[PDB]
Amino acid sequence: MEMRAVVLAGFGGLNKLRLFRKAMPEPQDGELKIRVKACGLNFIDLMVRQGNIDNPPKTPLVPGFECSGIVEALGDSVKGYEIGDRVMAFVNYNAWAEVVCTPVEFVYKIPDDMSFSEAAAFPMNFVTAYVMLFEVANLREGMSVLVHSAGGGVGQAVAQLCSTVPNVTVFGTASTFKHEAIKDSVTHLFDRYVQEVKRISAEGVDIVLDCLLSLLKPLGTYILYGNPIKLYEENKVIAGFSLLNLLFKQGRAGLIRGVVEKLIGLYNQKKIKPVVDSLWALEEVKEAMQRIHDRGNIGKLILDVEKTP
Amino acid sequence: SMEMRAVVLAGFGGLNKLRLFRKAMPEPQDGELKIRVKACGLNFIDLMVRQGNIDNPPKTPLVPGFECSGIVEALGDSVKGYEIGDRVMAFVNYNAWAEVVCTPVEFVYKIPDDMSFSEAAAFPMNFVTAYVMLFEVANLREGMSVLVHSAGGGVGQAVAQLCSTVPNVTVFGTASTFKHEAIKDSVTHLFDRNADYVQEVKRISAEGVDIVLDCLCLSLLKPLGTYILYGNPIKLYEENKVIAGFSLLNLLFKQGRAGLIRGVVEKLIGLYNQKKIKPVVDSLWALEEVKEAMQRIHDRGNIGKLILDVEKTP
Repeated sequence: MEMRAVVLAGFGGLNKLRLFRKAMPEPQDGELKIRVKACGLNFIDLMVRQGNIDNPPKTPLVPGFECSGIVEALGDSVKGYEIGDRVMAFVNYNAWAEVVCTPVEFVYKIPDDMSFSEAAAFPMNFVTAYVMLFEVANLREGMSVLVHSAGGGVGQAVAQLCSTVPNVTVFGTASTFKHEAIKDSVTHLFDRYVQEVKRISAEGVDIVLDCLLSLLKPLGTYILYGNPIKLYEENKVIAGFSLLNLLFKQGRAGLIRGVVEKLIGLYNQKKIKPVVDSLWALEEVKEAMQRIHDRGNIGKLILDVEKTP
Repeated sequence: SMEMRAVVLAGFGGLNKLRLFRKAMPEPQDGELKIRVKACGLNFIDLMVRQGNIDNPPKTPLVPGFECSGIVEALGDSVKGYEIGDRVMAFVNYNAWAEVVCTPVEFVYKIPDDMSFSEAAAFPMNFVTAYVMLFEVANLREGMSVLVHSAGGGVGQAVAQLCSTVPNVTVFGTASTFKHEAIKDSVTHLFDRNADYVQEVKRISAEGVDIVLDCLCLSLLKPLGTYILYGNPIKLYEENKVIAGFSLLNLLFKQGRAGLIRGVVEKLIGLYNQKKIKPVVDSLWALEEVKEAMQRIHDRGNIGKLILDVEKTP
């Protein structure tokens, strides 16, 4: 009949969040219904909360884009799933709730070894990382990568994936308060460096990843994620990346599934592993967001739907 | 020995600033070799050098040209791997339009016996540009689609041939309609330059293409597509697109990537030997006829490369 959900009453600060009961959605054709066990907290959720969003959706709204759980009901015309299957999923909002309906093309079966909390930490960070390194840039042996915010979710995803390719040097920057916790992830770590990087690699780096130029080698790539004659003259590449838009506006679910299958292969070979920081109740969402604002987390924050506060 | 003949650019300006003259034969420094030139490539950049559109411009008088082929006539001190009589093609930082050229050995490549001197002078600029754009800037793979502007030009034809080495690649070309009968078999679909091909492409592929190659001489891109220009950042984020610029000469002579380029040339030569690629030569010109050849490139009248052939009588 009804479910519990986190509701953003309107745009503003933390105190616009509510926990309310609402109608359980039912799966339309080509959707399935997920009994949610965990939800990913992403930086973009803080932006949605303030209304710093392109074409902001109407409030009130249930936030969240990433979740894991158990298939509880099938929509018409769904291939490949049975109720009781364990899955992770993307969803265009509405993830922060006990039940979620989403089109099947955004749903991925998870291995038995993968817990729900890990699974809800898996898709946003690792797909973003994988797509930037191997689909936007073409990371190969011997290259070097500069990763800003090396301690963040995507930063850590990038560092693990780089280690699957031989002889890749990863340069990270981060809050100097974070260095002891993240130092073992990267080859060289800096305290927020151009000179310091140049001292190890005179020409700079092959790939720079920068979240919401002069550091690039020739043929290098700068990628921004969530003067054209200069590019010609300097032989450089600039790119932008928004996983949500790729999914929900541009129709590339099929491609992303390819990426998720490769990510799951790597996970099964024990070459990558999402790092969950802490598990938070639905009542504790304000506190979790605050912790992300205060940059106090080492790993991913995860909402545990069945946790009591 | 005696002085050699060369094309000199007297000063920047129009065609009439180009003349033939005699010059001191250069000798090879350490790590250089000396090449007896048989043919030279004409490139669009040569027209720009002629007007002084190059920031920052070299001093005049000067001998133009960046691409040549010929016979190794002498070795400089540091050099191994070559013998006199070796047939080669080579990049050279100006000074190619002369009977003799000296250039650092990292810019020289041995050519196969099957390859004529005119083909060889047609080979490096166009085919290395094509290769680097498709496989180093973009990462062309099976099933993708490419839009090539000026499909009849040297680079354009090199791009079509290289796409055909990768399975199931759909190549869209634009070109003037009088060229269409001669180049139609080199691409999958060919469109009129001055029509509105955007619609014509979209009618075959609603989403557009994976790679757009646009010369110095956006709305078309699929998600994750790459637009490359060769010789608003929140929009890129929102639309998931890639923009690149490419200048082979800068890569060679300013940025130090001779090693990489040699890798590309070795793979290009492997393809040539397997008969998968072959330079398309538009016309051969005498050294005296350089003005008329430049005019033809300006008038976009060529299909493939224009070559200055040193032993051709005017």
